[PDB]
This record gives sequence, structure tokens and C-alpha cells, in this order.
Amino acid sequence: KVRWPDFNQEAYVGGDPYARNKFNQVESDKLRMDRAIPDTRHDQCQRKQWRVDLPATSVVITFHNEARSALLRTVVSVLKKSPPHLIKEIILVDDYSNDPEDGALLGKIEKVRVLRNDRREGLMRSRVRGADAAQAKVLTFLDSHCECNEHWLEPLLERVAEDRTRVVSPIIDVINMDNFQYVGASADLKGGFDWNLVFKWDYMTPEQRRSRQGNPVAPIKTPMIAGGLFVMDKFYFEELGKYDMMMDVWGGENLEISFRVWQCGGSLEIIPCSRVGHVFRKQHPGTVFARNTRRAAEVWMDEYKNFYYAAVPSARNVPYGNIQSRLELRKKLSCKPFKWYLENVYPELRVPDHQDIAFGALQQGTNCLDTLGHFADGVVGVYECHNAGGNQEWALTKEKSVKHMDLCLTVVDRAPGSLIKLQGCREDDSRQKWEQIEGNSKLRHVGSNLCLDSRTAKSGGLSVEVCGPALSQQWKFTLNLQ
Amino acid sequence: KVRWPDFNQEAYVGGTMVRSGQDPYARNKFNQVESDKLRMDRAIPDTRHDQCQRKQWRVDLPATSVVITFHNEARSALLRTVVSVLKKSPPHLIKEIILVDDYSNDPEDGALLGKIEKVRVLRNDRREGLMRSRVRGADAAQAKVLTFLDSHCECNEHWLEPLLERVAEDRTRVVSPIIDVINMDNFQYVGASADLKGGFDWNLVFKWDYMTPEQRRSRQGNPVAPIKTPMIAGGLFVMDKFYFEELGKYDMMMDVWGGENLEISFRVWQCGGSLEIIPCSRVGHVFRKQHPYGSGTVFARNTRRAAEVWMDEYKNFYYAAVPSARNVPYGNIQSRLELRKKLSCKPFKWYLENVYPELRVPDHQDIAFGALQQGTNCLDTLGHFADGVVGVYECHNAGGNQEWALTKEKSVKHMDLCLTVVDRAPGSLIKLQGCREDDSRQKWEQIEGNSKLRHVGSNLCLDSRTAKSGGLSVEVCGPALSQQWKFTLNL
Amino acid sequence: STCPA
Amino acid sequence: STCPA
Ligand SMILES: O=c1ccn([C@@H]2O[C@H](COP(=O)(O)OP(=O)(O)O)[C@@H](O)[C@H]2O)c(=O)[nH]1
Ligand SMILES: O=c1ccn([C@@H]2O[C@H](COP(=O)(O)OP(=O)(O)O)[C@@H](O)[C@H]2O)c(=O)[nH]1
Ligand SMILES: CC(=O)N[C@@H]1[C@@H](O)[C@@H](O)[C@@H](CO)S[C@@H]1O
Ligand SMILES: CC(=O)N[C@@H]1[C@@H](O)[C@@H](O)[C@@H](CO)S[C@@H]1O
Ligand SMILES: [Mn+2]
Ligand SMILES: [Mn+2]
Repeated sequence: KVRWPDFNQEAYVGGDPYARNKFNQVESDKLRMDRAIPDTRHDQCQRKQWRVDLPATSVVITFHNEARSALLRTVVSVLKKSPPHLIKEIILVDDYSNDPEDGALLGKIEKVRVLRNDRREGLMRSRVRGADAAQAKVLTFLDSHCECNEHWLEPLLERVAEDRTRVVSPIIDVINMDNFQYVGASADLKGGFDWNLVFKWDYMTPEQRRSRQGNPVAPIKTPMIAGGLFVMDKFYFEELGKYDMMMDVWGGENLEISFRVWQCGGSLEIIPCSRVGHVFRKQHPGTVFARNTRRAAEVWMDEYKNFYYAAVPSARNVPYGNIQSRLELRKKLSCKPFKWYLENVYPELRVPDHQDIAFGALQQGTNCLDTLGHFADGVVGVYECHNAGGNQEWALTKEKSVKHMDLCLTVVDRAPGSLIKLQGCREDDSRQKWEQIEGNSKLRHVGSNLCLDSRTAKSGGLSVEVCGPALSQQWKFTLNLQ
Repeated sequence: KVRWPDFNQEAYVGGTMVRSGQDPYARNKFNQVESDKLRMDRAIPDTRHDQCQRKQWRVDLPATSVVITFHNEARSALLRTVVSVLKKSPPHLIKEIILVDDYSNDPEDGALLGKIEKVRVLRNDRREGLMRSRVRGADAAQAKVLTFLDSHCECNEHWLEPLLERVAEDRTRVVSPIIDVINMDNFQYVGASADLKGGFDWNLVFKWDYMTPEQRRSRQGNPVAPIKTPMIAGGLFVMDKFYFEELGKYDMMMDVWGGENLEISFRVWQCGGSLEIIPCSRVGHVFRKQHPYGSGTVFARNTRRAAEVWMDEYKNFYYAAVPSARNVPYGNIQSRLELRKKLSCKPFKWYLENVYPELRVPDHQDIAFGALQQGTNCLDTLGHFADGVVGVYECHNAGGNQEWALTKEKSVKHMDLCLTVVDRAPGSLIKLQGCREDDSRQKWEQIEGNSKLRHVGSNLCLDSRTAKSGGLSVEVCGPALSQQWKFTLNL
Repeated sequence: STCPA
Repeated sequence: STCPA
């Protein structure tokens, strides 16, 4: 069979609004299957004509107990907003949903092919199954709660058509989880991560931004892809080793593939003229977490994997499994080392020195150790921690020193209650020497009964105080090399 | 004439000590008692990078004429500066030390020092100030290379050679050491950060910028390399004497305290020269909070003179930041303009693009710019993005997530994001959204003498009272303080 | 879960 | 005053 507009949505959708999906189902269900949405594209994209000899794509959509209205809406958005000749097929992978009808019913729809899993396989395995079944030259992956925008597909396909090693993404617009409003996202963003290997959005550097001012809708190199939503050459996908097949249910997906692509001679792009709405939510409907992440880290990251473990030590304990093929795969492909990746692809990622004992932020509750924008001979303080690590960026060195940039925490005066000072690091300065104590929860001034203390913060700044059971003496680095 | 170690410091300093139980900070705005306790050649920590320390410095270098200018300086500090130069510098490189006494109450202060090897004392018979005094001293200078220092400095190990090395290779290079910190209270010699560049904001006030991580990283290879700086601190630099003269010395009409560092920095860069900080070069300097010797006028005057001559149109951005300055008379700038012509200097636009690109420059059509201030608080994205709420955060002039613009399209933008009136109901949270010119919900107007932000086509005002309860809101316009907003630059 | 752009 | 490094 049936044309999408002849499809009976009222009937299909017919069988606490946040309970089942962790988004507002009532609000979603009110919505027309082909509801209108704002054109969130740069003006320059609007004014643009496209090839036609573009390769068609096989759209792969994977799902597990998805809201019918949302699922349908994703599918119709694809159909309605994409030139038909470019849509070979839509492959629905039902990942062991309670109710098989959810997907089965959608099978009536033009170009829609539904694949059911007879047991829970997860997002990664499911995608592969779908990809495998795919007839087109080009693979497109989407989430099951997405909304495609105006001329979303062409700019994506254009790219991988020119160069098949390009792995490309649209700008992911925001669909509000509560009211289902379609909101235009920032185009000034790159993909990224911290050493805990948790995905995050980086802003572009002003340097970068400025250098684009010439062409603002140009592709954007990204060290990491969000993961849900991308476009990839089918053969290339297969060649590069599909997905890691032993990963399970929950995430880590974006992670592994992003490394692999870059390291093994490919590239990752965000494409601003390409706009796709996505329902972002706060929670899932925790160890696989660590598992999968581990599998990625162990295979790709080389020595730098340690920095991950440093950020997340509990993860050392989590068994991950057999990574033999994946290692062989890397060998076979003649992939670059992680060091290369960091240097060339993700240089803005702040990387500890190899000898550093500890690193990152110096946390005291929700508060962080902060330079207060002070420099040399300057006092030091606390500030609510913000993970933007700037004046909150610290290191515990092999020289036993607590350094920010080339500045060092300096015990100017041994008298308890005495304010410490920021001073140019000297290796031969004893006053600058610090040791971790009490299970890496405190900072003791080496050769003394003196402890780094925040009680004086409001009265002048961080002080040196006699070591004791006080909470103001509690300090924890975010990364520990222990 | 006497060798520096034979000089009787006790006798020299002793005349002028702090007495009774009087205030040691009074005369100098630094702790005189603590300064006077100090030996004339006191030991100080080697604050240099390890790499500098493991380095044989050439000595086949042009000698320098050290120019030191002073006005009612503390004897101990002055002597100490001079001996530091003599003791820490290879003699053959030290042609002379030129002491310019800028009409000090007591002429003996300087005159007495005249006994010392290579020390020449020049005494102004009226107060001329720092700029004019320097020129006098420079003029009197016999060496090929000029070195300028403050009168309360302490030279460090092998401080001079790296500086000279540079200007010897290339005479258009104007170079500085890293300026270590000498504590004004206890006189402790403190090693400064090497990760700093000179800089400024549109108010043309000097400030220390951190290097970009980009820059930092790219140096990892050689960490003690010269550092290009768009601006010099000013007190302490080294310059080719001929070049100094050629480029137009100093602006001779400037007064007491400027300002001068501003002008020279622009002039050097724009007119084909370069400005460097040199990490292997370390010189201690007594930083203080206040001057011992109108201040806001003289500063504004000189600053103006610089801006008017060098900055071209961009001068306006200065006046935008500091409107009171439009009123300050500066004087005749004819020669300086001619000078610029004659030298075939580049325009300010070039300077900004090539030398100081990290200086955040408003769009030519922006209505207002910079930070959005509410008392000591600033408008802040909280690191939020699109569909994100917005808030307040104590102002920090690091302008990042506090960087805002009021556009010609009547929009309040940060990056490519815009303050968006999602919901007209009073108490309603505003949202960060991708800027669209067509979008009426994104339209804002300044009111009540540029002290508020009214949502165009409404009785609604940007309001911070809800900051602690979810974020900045849109509230019905009224005489509340939470509705007070001021951009740092207005045009 | 992935965090909104 | 000049500001401290
Ligand atoms: O076992 C599973 C778990 C999830 N999913 C699907 O994989 C996609 C990934 O998005 P998800 O909502 O799980 O994560 P988020 O977008 O919050 O990062 C969704 O379409 C899910 O319906 C799946 O196919 N199998
Ligand atoms: O009318 C004056 C005022 C100051 N000075 C001298 O010039 C320098 C001015 O810089 P100052 O240390 O007074 O200010 P700061 O270094 O804090 O900017 C010092 O060496 C003073 O001794 C001078 O020669 N004539
Ligand atoms: C003066 C002041 O408010 N200082 C703050 C710092 O201490 C850090 O939190 C900075 C973030 O990188 S931000 C801000 O500059
Ligand atoms: C979470 C948070 O408040 N973050 C802060 C921001 O809101 C800005 O003040 C940044 C300065 O560029 S610094 C810091 O990241
Ligand atoms: Mn999703
Ligand atoms: Mn000074």
C-alpha cells in the first residue's frame, strides 16, 4: 502492498504517558504520521539543486518496543521527504519486540520490508542483520524515533558517491521528548568524548569556525559520530568489518566504529545541509555499558586505554570477552595507531602526560579546584565543577607536583591556616611537593602533617591546614593512574 | 669609579630607611622594610625552563646600553636593579647603564650610584615622565642595542644573551623577557608562567592571555622557543637602537604613565616589525596594585592618541567600550600620522587578522556586543546548546559562554544560537535556538537608556529572577532589578 | 542515552 | 598598574 498516504494510521496507532518509552506518548500519538515540521536548514542549502544519478539507499531501521506513532512517523518521513528513486527499500528490523504486529503491520507499506528477531539481539547485531539483507549500494542507518527534513538525503549521498570511504551524518535536530516540538539544532558542533569514553558534543574552536566563514555549510570533520544516524557505503561497511558482532544491546557502538573508520583510512563527516530530527531522551527504556566500551578500548586505543580505566576503574573488573577476530581485522586492514588518531583527528582532546600520576579535575563534592583566572603569585580556590576543564584542569605529576599549565600549587608558608600560592613549577622546589593519602581522597604536603584545605576559600583562598578528619580536606582527581 | 661589590650599600640605603613604627608601604606602595632587608646581590631562584639551563649562550653579540628610568624609587630596589644587571650579565655585553633620574626629590639617590662601574646618571631638572625620560636616555645611548628596564627589577641567570641573540639576527625584532613576579609585600622572587601572551580587550587595557591549546601543543616540540605576542607589557624590553629611532622612537606628547606600550606595540607590528616574548630570558619585576607617584585622564589621553593614529575605524569599538573617552582631549597627532604614512605601515584590519586574530571583533553591523551584564552577573549559556535553557553566572571577562551580540536583525545571539521567546506567558522560560531572521520570537529591543531588554512586539522583558528555578525567563516589563541588562560594548 | 544537539 | 604574570 500500500501507498504510505493510504496507510491507516488511526487504526495502527489505536493499540502515565512517559512510562513505556521515557518520552511523552500521548503527545506523540496526537501527531499526524506526516506532520509538517520547520525547515531548519541554512539558507544556502535551500538554494541548491541536486544530482540525480545518485545511488539509491537501503534504509535500515532497528527497533525494540518502540511507540507505534513514532515508528510509523519515522518511516513515512523517510518516504515522504526522500526522492523515491533514491529509496530502494526500507528495512525494519524488529529486535524481539513484545508485540510483533508493531512492525509486521508496517510491512503492508510500499518499500517496507520487516525482519523480525526471534530473540533479543540488540541494536548492533540487529543493524548488521538488516545491512546483510540490504540490496542497495548505499546503507542508511536511522533510529526508530526520527523525523526526516527537507532534502535530507541527497547531500548525504552526494558525499559517499564522490568518495566511498566517507562515513557521513546529518545534523541531528532536536525533537522535544515532552511536547514533541521539532527544534533546530546548532550547526556549530562536532562529535566528541572524554576519557570515560562517554559521547559528548564539542563546540568548534573559534579558529575552525572562522576558517569556515567562507563556506558555512561545508562538511565538518568529526572525530566521532553520534551513531544513531548515518550513511555509509555498503561495501565499505562490509570491508571495514561491519560492526563488532560480540557487542551487546547497549551502546559503545558509535565509539568502536568511529575509531575504526578513522584509524583504518576512512573519514567521518557531519553534513549541515542534511537535517534529521531525533527524539532525545534522558533515560533508557549499565555493564554491557562497560563491556562494549571495553571491547572497543582494548582493540583500538592501544596504551591510551589506560586513561579510560583511570577515569573508570570499576571497568577493569568487567569481563568483556574474546576480541581475537577484531584484532586480526585491525592487522589485516593495516590500521593506524591510536596515537595517530589523537594527533591528527582529535587533537583538542586533552591527554595526560605519560608519567603523570593523576589527572583532570580535582573534585571536592560538586566543587572543583580552580585557578580563579589567577596566575603566578596568585591565590587559588574552589568553583562549582563544570567539566569544561579549563581553569579546572589539573595534574599530579611524577615530580610529586600539583600543576595547572606550567603553574604549581606552592606551600609558601608552613603555618596552619596559611594561604597557598600559584607559582611557576620548579622540580627542585620542595614547597611544591604533594602526596596523595587515605585511599586517594586527600592531598598531603610532602614532608609534613599539612593537608590541602578549602575551609579558607571564602576568606582568601585555599589553605594549608593540619591534616585531620575534615570534609574540606577531601580531594579526588577524576583520573588516577593507579 | 668603583666595582659593584665594593659599593657600600649599607651607607647608601641607610640614609633613607623606614623609621619609628611608621608605615612601610607609604612611600612606594610596596613593602620598603622588606626590600631594605635584602642584600644588593641577593640570591634568587633560577626560574628558567630546564632546556635553557642546559645551554651554551653565544657571547659574540652586540653590546647593550641599559636604560633605567626612575622617580622617587626606593634606594634598596634601585641599587638592586643595577647590581642585578652588572652581576648577571657578561660584562663585555654591558656597554653602559644609563640612569635617568626623572626629577626625584633627592638627586643623591641617583647621583650616588654614579660612582659605580658603567653607571651613568642623567638627571631631569623637571618631571618629564616615563616615555620622555626613556627617549632622553636612549638618545644618550652609545651602544647599538637598547635595553629598557624598570627601576625595581631583578635580572635572572643568563637573562640578556637570549634577548640579544634575537635582535642581532634580525634588527626588526623587539623582544622581551618573561617577567617574573617579585612580591610587593614579602619581596619573594616568584617564577611566572611561560604559557602567556600579551593582549587586550576593546577598552584597550593590557591583559595576560593564555596561549590557545592549539598553540601550546604546536610548541611541545620546542617549549622555549620565541613566542609571538600581539602586545608587550612595556616596562621591560630590548630593541635595536637604530630601529627604535627609525620607527619614530616614542610618541613624545604622551604623559607620565600610558598607554605607550599600546602605541609602540601597534606601531612595531603594523610597520613591518615583530614582538617577541623570550622564555629563556627571565627578569623579576615588582608588581604593585597602585602607583606611588588625573590618572584616568592621562591614561585616556595617551590611549586615545594611540587609537586615533593606528586603529583606523576599529577605534570606535574602543569608544563603544569606553564612551567617557570621547570627551577627553588628546591633542595634536600630526607628526605621528605623517610617520605612519612615511613608514608605509599596514592597516589595523591587517593587525587584527594576522597578529591578534583571537581578539573577538564585532560584526560591523552589530548593534551591541560583548558581555550582557547584570550587576556582577553575566548572561551565560551554561554550556547549553539548542533547545537549551539559559542563565546567569558571575562575570569573568574570559568571554566564552558569556559572549553575546545584539544583531541588526534585532536578535540576541551567541555563536549561531539565539535567545528565543518560546512561550509569551509571563514566568515562561526562554530557550536557546538556532538563529532565523524570519523568526519574530527571537526579536529583542533595548530600552530605558540601554539598561533593559524588551521582547519586540510585547510588554515582556528579559528577566533573571527565575534563574535559580530553571533559568532566565520572560517576565512582564517592570522596575525590577532582575530586568537590568547592559552590553559591554554599545554602538 | 545520547544527549541533545 | 601593569598586571602580574
Ligand atoms: O536491544 C535493542 C535496544 C535498542 N534498539 C534500538 O536502537 C536504537 C538506538 O536508540 P536508543 O533510543 O536506544 O538510544 P538513544 O538514541 O537514547 O542514544 C533505537 O531505535 C532502539 O529502538 C534495538 O534495536 N535493540
Ligand atoms: O614619572 C615617572 C613615573 C615613573 N617612572 C618610572 O618608569 C617606570 C614606570 O612603571 P611603574 O613601575 O611606575 O608602573 P608598573 O610597572 O606597575 O606599570 C618605573 O621604572 C618608574 O621608576 C618615571 O621614570 N617617571
Ligand atoms: C574569574 C572566574 O569566574 N573564573 C572562572 C574560572 O575559574 C573557570 O571556571 C573558567 C572556565 O574554563 S571560567 C571562569 O573564567
Ligand atoms: C557549566 C558551566 O557553567 N560552564 C562554564 C560556562 O558556563 C562558561 O562560564 C565558560 C567560560 O567560557 S566556562 C565554564 O565552562
Ligand atoms: Mn534514539
Ligand atoms: Mn614597574
